[PDB]
Amino acid sequence: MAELPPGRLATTEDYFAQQAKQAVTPDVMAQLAYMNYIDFISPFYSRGCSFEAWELKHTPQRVIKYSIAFYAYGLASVALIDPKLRALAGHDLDIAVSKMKCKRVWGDWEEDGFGTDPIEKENIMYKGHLNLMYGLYQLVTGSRRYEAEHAHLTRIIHDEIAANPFAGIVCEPDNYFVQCNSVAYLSLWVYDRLHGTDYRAATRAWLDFIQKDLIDPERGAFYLSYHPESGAVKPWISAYTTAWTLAMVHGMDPAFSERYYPRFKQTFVEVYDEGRKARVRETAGTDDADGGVGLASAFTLLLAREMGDQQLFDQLLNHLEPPAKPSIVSASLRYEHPGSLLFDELLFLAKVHAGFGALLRMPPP
Amino acid sequence: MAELPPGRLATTEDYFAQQAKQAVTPDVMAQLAYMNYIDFISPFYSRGCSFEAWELKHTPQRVIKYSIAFYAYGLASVALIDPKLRALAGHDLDIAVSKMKCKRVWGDWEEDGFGTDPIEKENIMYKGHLNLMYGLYQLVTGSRRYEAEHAHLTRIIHDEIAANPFAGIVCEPDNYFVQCNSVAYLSLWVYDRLHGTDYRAATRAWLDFIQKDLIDPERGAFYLSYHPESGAVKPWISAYTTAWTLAMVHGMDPAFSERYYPRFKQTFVEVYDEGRKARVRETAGTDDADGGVGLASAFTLLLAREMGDQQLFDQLLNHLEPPAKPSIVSASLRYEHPGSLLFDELLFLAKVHAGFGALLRMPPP
Repeated sequence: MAELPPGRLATTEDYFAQQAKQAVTPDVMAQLAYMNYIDFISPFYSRGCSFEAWELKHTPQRVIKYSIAFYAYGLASVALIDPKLRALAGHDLDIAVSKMKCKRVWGDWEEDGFGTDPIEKENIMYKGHLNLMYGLYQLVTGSRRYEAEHAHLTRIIHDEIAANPFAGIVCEPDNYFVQCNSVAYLSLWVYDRLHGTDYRAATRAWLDFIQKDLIDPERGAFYLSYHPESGAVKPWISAYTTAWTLAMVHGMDPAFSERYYPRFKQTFVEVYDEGRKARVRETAGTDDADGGVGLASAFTLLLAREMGDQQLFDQLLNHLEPPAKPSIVSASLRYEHPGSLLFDELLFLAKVHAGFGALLRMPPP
Repeated sequence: MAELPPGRLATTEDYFAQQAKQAVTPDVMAQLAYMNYIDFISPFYSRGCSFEAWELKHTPQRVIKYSIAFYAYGLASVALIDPKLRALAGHDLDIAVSKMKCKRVWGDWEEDGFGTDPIEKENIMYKGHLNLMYGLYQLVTGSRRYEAEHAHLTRIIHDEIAANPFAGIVCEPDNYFVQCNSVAYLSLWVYDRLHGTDYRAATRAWLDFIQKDLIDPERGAFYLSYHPESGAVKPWISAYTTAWTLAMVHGMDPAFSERYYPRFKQTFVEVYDEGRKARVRETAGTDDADGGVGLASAFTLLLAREMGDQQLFDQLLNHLEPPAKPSIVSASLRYEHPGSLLFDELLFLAKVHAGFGALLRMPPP
């Protein structure tokens, strides 16, 4: 828990103790400096539709929305950890929401031929994250700056769920992903917390729906996707899909995730290096770790954090961080060899994450 | 009350008894036929951005928004009068909202140089009517088709009121009109009825405000406009401004309108033709009726209806209707000599109007 493992910046015990100490660790602070410090090129420099930070990291366009959202989710926990950083966190979330609305972020929807308006129908990965971000911004800050937009988007989501014959909303037309839906549903919980409404009531029918052909309940794993026109499910189970989904669902129905979590571990998690490390296979019938989009281990790090699983957290971060060669130069964090897309975002988020339930319960400013 | 006056289609008693009888008068039915009957050219033929009906009547572009809105207000009362026409009224209100959103309607905002977006700030005449319409549509139908938009617009209005140093919102930049505000405030009352919220709380400060430099208490009349940047109030009192404002306010604070109504009548209303007729002077210091925009008598007809003043309603309609030479041809109403802009719209509305308070209390479908 408390010896510093090789190549690590801080102990697992230290990450887990941040909220009790009311202080982020020095490496988290260095990450926040990376996020905020340098003129023009830091990701949270300004509200403008500029993306230099992402150009410098070679972020693919389609990934930008995810990078901003994951930063935002980590920032909401920063606000909870240290009151003296709450205003900074709020500021950064204001930027995140601003940037999220820039066409460089959502414009794939139009370029791919699916519509000129990214909100009106479908496209739940985008608009689900946006809706969750509106809510987290407001929980952190108390500001109604985006409330009119939040009330609108929450209602578009609710209406589209009510109009669909399946529980939830697609991304591209005819592509249903459980992980993208999980973010949309959690957004309804956040709106409800802020407004006293009951949009979250739709969650029960959703949790029932995803436990049919979308899940292998013995392995504790979701299938890749569902396709409402045919009723097909793509017949491979996905670790990153599962880890993300269980993490968010644990803030809505903790028992659901508690049920599947040990099975999920047995299905996908490989402990290695004499128990010191772990890495995650993306699908069944392979020994290879981190196949597919390459995010199984990083999303499992987030899940371990959400579930309070310090041992697995430690093992995963020992696999992920040391080979990426962190350094802190002028009190700012950089990685020489990030091992995946969304690397600094997901390691940030996992180091700070207070639990989705705790974010829902965030006290007022 | 019950003898039919020369040139009239129905008695004042008949208009006032429609709700008790659960039936519109035959001439009101004929007006609804003008509104709905003929392919392509009737105003309520379809939801499209087509405006042939208004082209045929030579409606000026700037007036379209008012024509649609006044139709909508009348349709809400039709819904209340006759349950068997409630679905038709709901249908027409759906069309009215759809048309109201067409750039032909709101595009003067952009052409005049004020902005490309007619909702985001200012422009309360447009967006106040739109918001009231969204609410009336939902009271009539129970449909949430526009709720996401209604939730957004209501919050833009509320936010703009909170941010302003005067109570309310401008139309064009630096032009404040009490009548346009009255519609926006009533829209909040309707949103509250539907949602259980308290946006209407802002109404008290507004009623306090307008009873300062904007009202002449000796005459029970509002001044034409207020101009926040200079603090100027245009120094002429306006009958049509007053009549419209007192009518809408009577649904929010009936005592306020009751306080001013006898003064307003003494200031502007000329009874003539041995007590049979009445006509309304637009401003002080003149004997001429219906100067300015030419709508004093027609908005006073609405006010008389709202206040339950059968005698004045009868007098005004005796002045307005007979010279316009109504006829009903193939069960549809037409006027050979409409005496003003918005003529059929306002005579429709006054004939059916059940009271703004009664509309707020409309029972569910």
